Amino acid sequence: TRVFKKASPNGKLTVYLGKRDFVDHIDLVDPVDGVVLVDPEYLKERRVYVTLTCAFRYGVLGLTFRKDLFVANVQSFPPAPEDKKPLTRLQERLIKKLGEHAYPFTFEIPPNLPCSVTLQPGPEDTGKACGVDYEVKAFLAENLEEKIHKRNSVRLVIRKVQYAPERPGPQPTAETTRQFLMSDKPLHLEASLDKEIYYHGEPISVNVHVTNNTNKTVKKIKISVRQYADIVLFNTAQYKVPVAMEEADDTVAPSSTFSKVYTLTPFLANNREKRGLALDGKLKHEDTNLASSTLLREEILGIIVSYKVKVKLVVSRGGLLGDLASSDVAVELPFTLMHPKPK
Amino acid sequence: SDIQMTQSPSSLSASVGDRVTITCRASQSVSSAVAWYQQKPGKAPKLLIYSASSLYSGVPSRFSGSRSGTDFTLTISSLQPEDFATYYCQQYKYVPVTFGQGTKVEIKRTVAAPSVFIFPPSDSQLKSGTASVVCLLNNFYPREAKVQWKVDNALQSGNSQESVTEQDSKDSTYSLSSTLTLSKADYEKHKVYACEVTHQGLSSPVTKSFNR
Amino acid sequence: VQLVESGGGLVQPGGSLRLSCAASGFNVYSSSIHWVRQAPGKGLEWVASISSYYGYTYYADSVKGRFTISADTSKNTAYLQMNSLRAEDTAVYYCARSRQFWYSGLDYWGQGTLVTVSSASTKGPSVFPLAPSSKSTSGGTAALGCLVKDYFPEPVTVSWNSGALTSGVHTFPAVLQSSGLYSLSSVVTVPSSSLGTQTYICNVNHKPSNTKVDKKVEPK
Amino acid sequence: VYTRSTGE
Repeated sequence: TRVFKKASPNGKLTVYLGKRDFVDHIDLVDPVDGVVLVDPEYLKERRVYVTLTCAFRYGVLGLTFRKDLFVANVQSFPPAPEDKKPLTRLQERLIKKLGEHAYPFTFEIPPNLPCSVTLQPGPEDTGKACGVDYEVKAFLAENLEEKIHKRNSVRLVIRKVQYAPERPGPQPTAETTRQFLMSDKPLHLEASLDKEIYYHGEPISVNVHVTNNTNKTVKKIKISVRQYADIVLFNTAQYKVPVAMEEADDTVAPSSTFSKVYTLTPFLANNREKRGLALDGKLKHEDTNLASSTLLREEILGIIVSYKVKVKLVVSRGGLLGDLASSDVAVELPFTLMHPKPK
Repeated sequence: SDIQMTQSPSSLSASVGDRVTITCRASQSVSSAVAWYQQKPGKAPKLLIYSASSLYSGVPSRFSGSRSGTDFTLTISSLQPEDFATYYCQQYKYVPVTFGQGTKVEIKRTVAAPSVFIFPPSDSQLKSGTASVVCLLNNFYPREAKVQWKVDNALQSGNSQESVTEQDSKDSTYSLSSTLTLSKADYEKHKVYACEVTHQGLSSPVTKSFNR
Repeated sequence: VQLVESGGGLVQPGGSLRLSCAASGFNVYSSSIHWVRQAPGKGLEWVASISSYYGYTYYADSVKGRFTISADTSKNTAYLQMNSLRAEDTAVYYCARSRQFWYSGLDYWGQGTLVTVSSASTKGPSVFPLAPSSKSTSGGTAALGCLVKDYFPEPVTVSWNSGALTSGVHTFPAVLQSSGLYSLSSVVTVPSSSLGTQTYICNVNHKPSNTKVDKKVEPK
Repeated sequence: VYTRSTGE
């Protein structure tokens, strides 16, 4: 087995980790365990710290800022007498190879923390990846008040990720009935998806059934896969952006039924102009898929992403009320979009 | 200016049930992004191991993988009748992806000597205006051989194309076809055509010469 | 799940040929359609790749500026458009499958259609029998043979007695020659006592030029 | 900037 390592600009400090991606199982998260190699030759400040930081990065010309959401600090050197932690198997392997000079560090990620999400940049952006990202920074100083010198430190980007649940949810199904006043005639819309859990790049099948017992006519049927992003930092923000769509000219005449299966597949190639779109966290600048739906058990910081399919019937009423009163009929179907658990 | 792979084995040969190992040294570190493949002759390849050591589904338990820096390995616990094909080493960290040269894993058989037979040109070929002699070997192991024609009691080279068939799945033997391609006029003149074979099973070269 | 290749054939150097592979059980966006180039006994050489989910095309440096890789996402097909073909580009091109998220190697391949590039033109095989002489018979067993020579295209399938005779047969791989025409020899071993009383033939076939052969071997 | 791997 191999492990990751990164050194400070002048080499005096070297971090070691076992993996970059840490899985959030909701009930627990994979711990961030590692070691920091320090030589006595370059050990003058005589205090080495390690910090885990969950930060929201945001932007005029490529300038960015990091607001901390969760920060945790561990004093690797010296080992204070009032804190003795047992080493992980990964850590004890690392000391066995490196020696005493390697000082361990172990962070526990609490639940209800945001996952690593990167907001899509435009072609005219040169700054670092904006969004929510985790980061492990090891440095040495005389005390925590001292200003850390960029060369006496090292930072490594890590990600907090989730994977598809083992048990699939119930089949997403939804109904709605629009009843008009001119006559006692209902316009019924029923829609359903093939399954509850979908993987990225996989097709979504929307079964649509319309029972039009009214005098009006359905001119167009609009299907769309829409990404819901809830961003809770200061106050509140949120938006819906359609990662897939189809505008069928299928018509439902009065006093007639209609039934058709629409198949949509959300992918990034046709969404590269939608700046701010939620994507799965980027290590540095790697191309990543549409952000996976984050699952929360029972107002949580960071970017919370979900997905819904909207089926809208465009109706032309006319008659008594003319075109003043809208007669459109829509329904929505929530679903999960994330990657399978790597075996 | 591209990463190249160096499969160290060139023509591995082992008996059934043996533990065989194949190693490929990456020119520069490609990390654990290494895959191994199995390709039967006349068939498309199959995937065995991915990420260096992660066995793929639909692959036997015997297969397994490891890493030693630039040296990546492929180990089979017990060799099986199905597992007798040319294997490959790949890297997919940096584009373009590259493969190894190929290792001719084959069955181990007792050293049987070839049965050389020479065949004279047909009446149909010689009227067409061309001349060609076929020297044929059969049921021999190992596959290595060094046949060279001798015409008019003089060695002739540079005009002898050779072809070899795949190892038979039942008796585990090879065959070889040598062809002395020449014009019609050359055949009639200095007509002392012959083929001389040299093989491990044969203590002495056995020449099969034809006159008329 | 299956992959089907078509569009392979002989094309003069500097010409154009197009290839496509069907996809079954794989979603275009959930996978990436690689291509490979293995000439006979030369090894695998990746030529091109297409990522439908990220809309990226990748080409081999030699291939760059010549082949174009595309994909009709509805019909689930990938079309490698080869332009300005060199004679060196003669190979069996396979179409592979990869996990879009994330790369897992080439876990499935199609059989792969045969691509040929040469100035020589398609020619029918000239079959001349190799009569079993006294030299041929040794150890109580004799050997028939048919020689297929002067055909250029690579595909030739030969079966004795139209496939009824599959014992002792040895079909040698074809080899390209100074002329450029491919030459292949096929021989069988049949007991001598049966030799003479019974007659055996070689069913040579060459689809490019449409030439069935029923030549029969008689001892010399 | 580059991050490298090593044995364990």
